[PDB]
Amino acid sequence: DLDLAKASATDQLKKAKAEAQVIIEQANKRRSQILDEAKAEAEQERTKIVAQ
Amino acid sequence: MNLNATILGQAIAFVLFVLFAMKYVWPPLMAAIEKRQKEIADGLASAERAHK
Repeated sequence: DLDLAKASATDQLKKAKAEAQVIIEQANKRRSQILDEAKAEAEQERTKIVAQ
Repeated sequence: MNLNATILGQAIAFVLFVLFAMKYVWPPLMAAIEKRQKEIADGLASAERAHK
């Protein structure tokens, strides 16, 4: 049982690792997404002011 | 009944059975139990760390 549990404790650590990375990956993706939507909107509003 | 030199001879017959036991019976028999008890105790130690 103690051998099996040691073999179990690596899996939980490994999945915590990989899922931490997928989470931070999606959060970085969302940052690189919203910071791009920001540019797309800001330039449109700049052109709207100069058109005003 | 009658006291007899048998009382002396039984002292000779007695002591040797003490020494042969002390040397060649008792420690070898104590080990047989205590080693198994140690194995079961370390079994409990493994059971502890198994969930810890």
